[PDB]
Amino acid sequence: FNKEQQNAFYEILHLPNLNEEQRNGFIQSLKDDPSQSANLLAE
Amino acid sequence: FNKEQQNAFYEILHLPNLNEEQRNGFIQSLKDDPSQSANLLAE
Amino acid sequence: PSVFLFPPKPKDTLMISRTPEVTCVVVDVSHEDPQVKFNWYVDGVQVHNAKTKPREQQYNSTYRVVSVLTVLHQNWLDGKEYKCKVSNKALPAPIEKTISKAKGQPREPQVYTLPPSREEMTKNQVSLTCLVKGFYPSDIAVEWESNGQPENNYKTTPPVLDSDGSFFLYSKLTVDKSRWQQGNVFSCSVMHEALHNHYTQKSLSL
Amino acid sequence: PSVFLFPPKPKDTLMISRTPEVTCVVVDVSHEDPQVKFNWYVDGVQVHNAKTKPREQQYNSTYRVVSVLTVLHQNWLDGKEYKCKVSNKALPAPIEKTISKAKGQPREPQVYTLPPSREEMTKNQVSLTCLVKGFYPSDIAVEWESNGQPENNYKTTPPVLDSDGSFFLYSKLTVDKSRWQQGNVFSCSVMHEALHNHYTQKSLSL
Ligand SMILES: *[C@@H]1O[C@H](CO[C@H]2O[C@H](C)[C@@H](O)[C@@H](O)[C@@H]2O)[C@@H](O[C@@H]2O[C@H](CO)[C@@H](O[C@@H]3O[C@H](CO[C@H]4O[C@H](CO)[C@@H](O)[C@H](O)[C@@H]4O[C@@H]4O[C@H](CO)[C@@H](O[C@@H]5O[C@H](CO)[C@H](O)[C@H](O)[C@H]5O)[C@H](O)[C@H]4NC(C)=O)[C@@H](O)[C@H](O[C@H]4O[C@H](CO)[C@@H](O)[C@H](O)[C@@H]4O[C@@H]4O[C@H](CO)[C@@H](O)[C@H](O)[C@H]4NC(C)=O)[C@@H]3O)[C@H](O)[C@H]2NC(C)=O)[C@H](O)[C@H]1NC(C)=O
Ligand SMILES: *[C@@H]1O[C@H](CO[C@H]2O[C@H](C)[C@@H](O)[C@@H](O)[C@@H]2O)[C@@H](O[C@@H]2O[C@H](CO)[C@@H](O[C@@H]3O[C@H](CO[C@H]4O[C@H](CO)[C@@H](O)[C@H](O)[C@@H]4O[C@@H]4O[C@H](CO)[C@@H](O[C@@H]5O[C@H](CO)[C@H](O)[C@H](O)[C@H]5O)[C@H](O)[C@H]4NC(C)=O)[C@@H](O)[C@H](O[C@H]4O[C@H](CO)[C@@H](O)[C@H](O)[C@@H]4O[C@@H]4O[C@H](CO)[C@@H](O)[C@H](O)[C@H]4NC(C)=O)[C@@H]3O)[C@H](O)[C@H]2NC(C)=O)[C@H](O)[C@H]1NC(C)=O
Repeated sequence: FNKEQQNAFYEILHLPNLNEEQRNGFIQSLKDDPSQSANLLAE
Repeated sequence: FNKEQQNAFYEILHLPNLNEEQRNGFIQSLKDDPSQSANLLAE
Repeated sequence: PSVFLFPPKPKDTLMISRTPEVTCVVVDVSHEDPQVKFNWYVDGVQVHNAKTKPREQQYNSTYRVVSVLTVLHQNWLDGKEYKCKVSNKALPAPIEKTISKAKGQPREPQVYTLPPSREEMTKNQVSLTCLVKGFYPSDIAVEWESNGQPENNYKTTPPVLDSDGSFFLYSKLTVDKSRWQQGNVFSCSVMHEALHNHYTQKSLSL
Repeated sequence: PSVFLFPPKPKDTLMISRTPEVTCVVVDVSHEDPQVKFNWYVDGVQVHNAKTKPREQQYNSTYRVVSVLTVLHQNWLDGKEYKCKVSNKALPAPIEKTISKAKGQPREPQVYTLPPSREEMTKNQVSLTCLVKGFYPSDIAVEWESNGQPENNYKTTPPVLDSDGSFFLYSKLTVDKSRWQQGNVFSCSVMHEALHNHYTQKSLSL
């Protein structure tokens, strides 16, 4: 814990319509660049 | 629990000078007749 | 085969009204060799029976054999060694097992009773907490009562070792918000060796 | 040989800043047959490595071999099956082991913070209590802070299942009587899946 990296992680994890790969992608880019950690949401 | 059977048990158990057999006797008679449970102490 | 050896229940060694038992549970033994001669020793001495009572069970694909040595309250509290030994012939060596209590020097438990939080009176069931701390050995028994009579509605946590080198626990009585608010008396009743008559009790009232 | 399979630490599956690992600990394997081909499956699919990392240990009189599959937070929280399989030739059958989490439907924990008892202010160390109740699954992580910074002085009880079909725990912060009396802020910080951002915090202040 620290950042909104996780706040962002949480959301993208609980995205109802963010289908599978669509989610996995967002979560992983979000491990890779916490900076970018704010980049969330498709549907 | 119930009675002074145990209150009596406690004491006779914590008798400093009530040597071994001297104690064991008192404790066992005290299981056998809770009625008599009040009969405690030598030394 | 494998020989486990269990202690008497702490309540049962504490209360003279109770009877403490040291249970030697072996699971295996086998057929063609069921002849497991239990051997019971107390401190040094063999106790013959000493009211040892093995009762045969027929399980799994194998046998589950248990002998229960009954203990003098005094002896276990004074920590003798309860040595169980299982014989046979399919078994090259006498499977030996020693129990006794802790060994430390008793420490008297601290029993404080804790009311529900105000944030929890927003629930219509509340929780009553008893903190029992700084005891030794881990061998304790807590129970709850309502007004003067048994409450079956409690959950006790396992003794867990504190920084102190003591043990502690919590016990949580869940009552109805109303049942608390009506200024009804609750109480936690703790039993441990280092207590006044192996017994104490502490009250929670609104 | 015998193959145990452990979960990721709940904190480590909860926090995206952390990395969850499923550890397959086998103790035996033997010499002349060390060739234990670990097989890692996730839901149905084999993961090859999926960054599987067995590191050899040389113990007892035998070998202690462990492979650590790293897990996606998401997958375990969505409960996939983490199936470990150990091969060999001294071993007639592939030793299979499945883990995943609980399976129930998450329940959000109730975090109330409880002050020391007045009878405990007669001690010059007091205790701070956090009750965390009615969660599911048992996979939780509580911690304490002082003013805003880590307190290392705490003991947490294991989650124990309540009447509810929920889990509960207590966590006990022992501070100095003075340290409490000076109106200093304390806080318990609970981490569980069913919390706002997998994280919450509740404060104890005089
Ligand atoms: C063939 O089948 C049988 C039976 O199988 C069942 O299931 C089948 C599917 C079915 O078909 C049937 O066959 C049958 O229904 C298999 O038997 C099982 O065998 C295993 C071992 O292989 C045993 O496991 C051990 O269990 C110990 C704990 O035992 C208690 O709990 C279990 C679970 O509830 C109970 O089953 C058991 O009966 C015990 O309950 C306690 O019993 C005593 C005596 O009755 C109670 O006494 C009280 O006494 C007072 C006296 O005043 C008073 O009278 C009370 O009223 C009495 O109740 C006591 O209260 C009970 N407890 C409770 C809570 O009620 C484990 O401790 C043991 O684990 C230790 O050893 C293993 C092996 O080395 C370690 O791996 C393990 O880590 C641990 O080691 C160390 O132990 C220390 C002590 O615990 C510990 O402090 C230390 O930390 C620890 N070390 C580490 C590193 O952790 C082990 O798990 C099963 O118990 C047994 N099942 C039964 C039903 O008996 C058989 O194997 C199978 N054959 C095969 C498969 O080939
Ligand atoms: C030859 O020697 C070796 C080693 O021996 C030592 O001692 C010698 C004297 C010395 O000379 C040396 O050889 C050496 O120092 C012997 O190996 C031992 O073998 C036994 C089995 O025979 C194993 O016992 C089992 O242990 C399980 C628990 O294991 C954890 O705890 C132990 C004790 O602390 C640790 O040793 C062990 O390493 C485990 O720690 C956990 O490890 C994981 C993985 O690293 C940690 O993972 C975290 O992962 C996250 C990921 O994000 C993160 O990265 C973290 O940082 C990581 O840490 C995890 O955190 C660790 N945990 C902690 C608290 O730190 C027991 O569960 C197991 O018991 C089950 O099975 C037996 C057998 O069936 C049952 O009898 C028993 O009842 C129980 O059954 C059921 O299990 C369920 C799951 O637990 C349970 O829910 C259920 O209730 C239960 N059923 C019942 C009825 O109760 C068993 O006790 C030893 O672990 C192993 N020792 C070592 C050091 O590895 C070898 O046997 C010997 N050969 C011989 C004698 O022939």
